[PDB]
Amino acid sequence: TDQEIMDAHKIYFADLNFNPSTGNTYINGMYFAPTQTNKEALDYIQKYRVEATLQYSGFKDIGTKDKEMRNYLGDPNQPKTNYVNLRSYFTGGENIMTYKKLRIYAITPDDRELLVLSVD
Repeated sequence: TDQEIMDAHKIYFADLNFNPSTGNTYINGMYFAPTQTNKEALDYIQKYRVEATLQYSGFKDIGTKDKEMRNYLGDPNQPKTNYVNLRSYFTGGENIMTYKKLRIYAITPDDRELLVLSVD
C-alpha cells in the first residue's frame, strides 16, 4: 500500500560531501534504514525518480534510475539497503545542492510514483 511504502522511507540518512574551508555541501545519495518493520516495503521499490536543485542549473527533474543496494551508511559492518545514488542521475555534470529543494519518488514495479522524501 501507498502508506506502507511511504512509512518505509521515514528513517533516512543523506550521504553528503562538505568542504569546511568553503562551506559547499553536496548530496551524493540517500540511505533508507533497513528496519524489520519496513524491510519488505523497501525490497519492493526498485527505481527512484528525483527532482533536485543543481549547483549551476536550477531545480530540475534529473530522471529515474534503479536503486543501488549499499551497506547501510557505507559501513561494511551494516547490511545492504535501499540507496538512491544521486550522482548517476541526469545532472548535466553538476552537483546537487544540500538544503535546497529536493523531491524523491519511489517507483512501484507497476511504474507508479509516490513521494517519499521532500526538502524545500
